[PDB]
Amino acid sequence: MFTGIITDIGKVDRVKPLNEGVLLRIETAYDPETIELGASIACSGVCLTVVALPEKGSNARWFEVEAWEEALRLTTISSWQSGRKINLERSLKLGDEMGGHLVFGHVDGQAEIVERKDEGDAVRFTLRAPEELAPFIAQKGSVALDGTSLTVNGVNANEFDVLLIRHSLEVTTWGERKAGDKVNIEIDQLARYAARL
Amino acid sequence: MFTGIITDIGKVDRVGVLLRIETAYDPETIELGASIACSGVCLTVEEALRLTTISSINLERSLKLGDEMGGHLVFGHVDGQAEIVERKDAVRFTLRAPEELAPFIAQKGSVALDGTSLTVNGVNANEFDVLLIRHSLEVTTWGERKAGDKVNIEIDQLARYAARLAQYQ
Amino acid sequence: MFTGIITDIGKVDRVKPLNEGVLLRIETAYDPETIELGASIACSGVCLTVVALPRWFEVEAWEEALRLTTISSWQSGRKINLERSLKLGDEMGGHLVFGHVDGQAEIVERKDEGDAVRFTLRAPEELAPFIAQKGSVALDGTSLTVNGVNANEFDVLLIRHSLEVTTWGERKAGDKVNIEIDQLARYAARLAQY
Repeated sequence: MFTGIITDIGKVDRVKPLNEGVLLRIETAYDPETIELGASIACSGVCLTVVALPEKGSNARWFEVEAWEEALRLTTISSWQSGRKINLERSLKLGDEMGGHLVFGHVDGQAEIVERKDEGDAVRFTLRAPEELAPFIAQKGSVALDGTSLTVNGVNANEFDVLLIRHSLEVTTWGERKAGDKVNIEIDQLARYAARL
Repeated sequence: MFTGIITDIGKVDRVGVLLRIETAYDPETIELGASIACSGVCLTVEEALRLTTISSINLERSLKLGDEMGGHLVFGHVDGQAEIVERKDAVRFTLRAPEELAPFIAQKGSVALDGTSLTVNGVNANEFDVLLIRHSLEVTTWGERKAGDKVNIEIDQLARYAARLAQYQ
Repeated sequence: MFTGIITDIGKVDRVKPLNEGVLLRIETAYDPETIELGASIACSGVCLTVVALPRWFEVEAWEEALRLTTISSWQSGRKINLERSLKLGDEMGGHLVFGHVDGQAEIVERKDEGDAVRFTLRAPEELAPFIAQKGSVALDGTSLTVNGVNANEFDVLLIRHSLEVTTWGERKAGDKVNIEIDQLARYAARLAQY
């Protein structure tokens, strides 16, 4: 699992279509020696499996992942092209600190940014959630948006707000986000227990 | 994230505002930027001083992957303060919560008071009771608590999800 | 907190009186090296704290738990449902259980129903409004779906497997079980009463 604390901003280097899937090569600051084949890396909130790493002796820093039919459909990955910057988070190991919330990287769908407002040390983003997810977005609840652990600041029907402190905008893809952008949305464990009920 | 099971009593040495806290915790097991619940307030190693008892302690380390969640899901984001009105020797404490927090307090439901995960015993409007066992009064700041004293209150996040479900429907 | 999915059938080995209060020694299939002092273990739905370890573990049931739950009747040889606390990273299923029981219900009838067994239970009147068809309830710490309600009585259907892997196989008409109302249903009723 993950926490929603982004540790790198990766860059989509290569996009190769597969039968009902895609192969992505992601440029990273992570050391590929510390990455295991088959490890899970959250790519803008999407849990994906590492399928390839640079050969022995190479100085290149990248990893390849595959995204299949369901992920291409539900998530923003269908839109990703070469040059796309994405949030990265490595999987948590037994005993690791968890600074955000419990993030599985099992994206529920997409939310749309409908407004972006500067508020001094933070930017307030207003998003539109899919109607099916809306009853499970509660004020003070933990939400993962492009893999970023955020607190729901306020709700208004299918709309909800999140506050992003300036530093978060610099160290995540949130700095690039604008009205009209789609982001991956994952509801927390508590909202899911309310959602299954 | 926390579970409300207190593992240390911290004595405040020197005192927004920066505070120094003595602990039985091994500093070698602690890193910078890390979160620790100080009487229910999640703190990083103005808004807080206003809502919390900090203006005038129980300790819990953040849950790590694999840790058992023996209490309930405590976030360490305090909602306000509750007042102890009577202490009836396990020891029963009657508290008075702010009007805004009373609908989120239910009989046999969960509450986090000074970071302690407690089961709500009885409820009468904004007044509620908690039963604090002998062991808990010694391993927490609950021993020195009496009528008039103010505690940090964190209502159950599950109650907000129940309210949102009913507000939408 | 717990999931209401029973992981072992424990056997009470020793009951030692205390002021409150009892010390229970429970035989288990759990590896005591995986248990730490102070760990919470749901014992037939009652959240109890581990006080000693060497397979068995020892818990203390205080006054309120002793008197309100079926623990007052537990003697050596008693089989109980066991469940370890949920760990951070584990999935929370459809029904979260906290192990703070509301009281006891009594099995008034047990009847075979093909590949399952239908138990009818009587609930205390204070609990009956919280019990709703299709709702989940923890009975002896086992998460079960309320199949139907009829005033202060309700039914649960237990599939053959659940009878084998929990203490439900040996339950009979007249037995008392611990009952815990669903957490979300209590918040919903508390919010509605406003």
